[PDB]
Amino acid sequence: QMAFLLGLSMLVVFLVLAALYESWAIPLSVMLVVPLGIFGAIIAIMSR
Amino acid sequence: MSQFFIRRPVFAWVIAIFIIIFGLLSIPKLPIARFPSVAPPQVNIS
Repeated sequence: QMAFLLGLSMLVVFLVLAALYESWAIPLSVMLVVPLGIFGAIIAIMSR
Repeated sequence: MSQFFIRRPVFAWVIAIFIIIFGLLSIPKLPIARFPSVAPPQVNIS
């Protein structure tokens, strides 16, 4: 259930974003930053 | 209220999709039956 928690959480953030900035491109640009945070997280975990 | 959404359609569609996705997630875990707990519950002492 780690996929649905990331699938649902990401979607909730996207929808809230679209509501907040009345657009479909701005929330995409905000969502496009999530893989970078996960990237570092995975990097740190693998290194440690 | 309505005049607020006439100029912000994305917010309207977002609330619509919120309701739509919550209902679609909710339907499966909803029990089904022919009737609800309508008849009074009985405790039988044999």
